[PDB]
Amino acid sequence: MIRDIIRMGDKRLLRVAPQVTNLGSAELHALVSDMFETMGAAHGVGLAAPQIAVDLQLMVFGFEASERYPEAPAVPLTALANAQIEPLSDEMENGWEGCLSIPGLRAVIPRYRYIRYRGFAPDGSPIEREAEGFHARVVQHEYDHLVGRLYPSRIENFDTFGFDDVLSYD
Amino acid sequence: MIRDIIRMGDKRLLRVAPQVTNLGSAELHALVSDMFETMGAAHGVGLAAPQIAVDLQLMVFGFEASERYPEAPAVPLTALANAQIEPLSDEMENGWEGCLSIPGLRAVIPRYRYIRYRGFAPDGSPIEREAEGFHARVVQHEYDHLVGRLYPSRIENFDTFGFDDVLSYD
Repeated sequence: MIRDIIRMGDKRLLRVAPQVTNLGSAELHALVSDMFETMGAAHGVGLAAPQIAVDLQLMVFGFEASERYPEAPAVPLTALANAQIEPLSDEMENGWEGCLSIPGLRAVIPRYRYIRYRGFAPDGSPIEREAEGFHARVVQHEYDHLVGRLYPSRIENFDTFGFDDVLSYD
Repeated sequence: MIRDIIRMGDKRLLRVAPQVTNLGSAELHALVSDMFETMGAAHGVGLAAPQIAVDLQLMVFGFEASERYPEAPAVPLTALANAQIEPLSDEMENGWEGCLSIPGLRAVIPRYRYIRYRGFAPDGSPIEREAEGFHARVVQHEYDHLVGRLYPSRIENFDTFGFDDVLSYD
C-alpha cells in the first residue's frame, strides 16, 4: 500500500524517532514493504519512516537505475532499522540532494565521503557496511530524517538551492 | 503587461543589479507599470526587478489588503529605484516571509524592526522614509533581491521553513 509522503513544514518530520523494537514482526515487514512501494512509486532513492508519518528509526533505500540521478551507481535495495553512522575519514564531498518531502527542489550538500553504518535488517539480523559517495550520502540523508533534520539546514552555498527544472549550477 | 516571475534556482536572481539611470523615462514608467501589474496578478506585497529578469535596482511594493498576509497593516503603493537601507536600531524581529520566486514556501526570518530607506521615485524625485515592522521587512526583503540574496540564506530556525499549506509553527 502506497503511503502519503508528508511534506516539509510538517511537524512530524521534526521529531527524533524512537528505536524499532519489533524486528522479525509481521507488522514491521508490512511497514517496510509499504516503504519500498512508496519509494518506488515516487522514484526515490531512499525513504525514511518519518516521511510517511511513522515515528520509527527505519529507512529504505537502493536502486539499480534512477530516473532522478540518473547516472548515480547502483545501490543495493536495503531496509535498515536503528541506523547508526560513523565517518571513516574527514573528507567531505558536495553532491545534489533532493527530498520527496520537498518536491521540485534540490541543493548541493556536503556529506562525509566515507562512512560505516550499522543497524538491523527487518528480520533482526545485523547489518554493518562501509559505504562511500552516493551510497554514503543517501544513508546520511535518510538518517538526518530520523533525528528531525532536513537538507536545507545543511546548505552552505545558497546559490545552489533552487527548483530542479530551473537550476543550472555545476 | 504581466511578466513571468522567474523562480529560485535561476542564476539571474543571483546577480548584483546595476543602478537605474533612466529616471523620468517613458521606458522606466512602462517597466514599473508592468511591475505593479505582475505583483498584483500574483498577489505579492513586493516585487524586485530581477524577479522578472530585469537586472536593475528597482522594486515595487505596497497594498491596502493582502490575501497572503492577510492582516498585515496597509503599506503605501511605492516604486523605488536605487534603494539604500540603514537600520535605525539593533532590534531584530521574526516574521513570516515568502517569495513568488519560491512558490508554496515560507519561513520565519529575522529583519531589523526599524529602518530608513532612500532612493528615487520613477519620475526622479527623491524618496526617503523611515519604516518599521512589516513595511520595513518588505523593503529589506526586496532589497536582498537587488544584491542577489534570497530568504533561505537568512533562515536561523529551520523548523519554521516549509510549504505554506503544511506549516503550523507560531
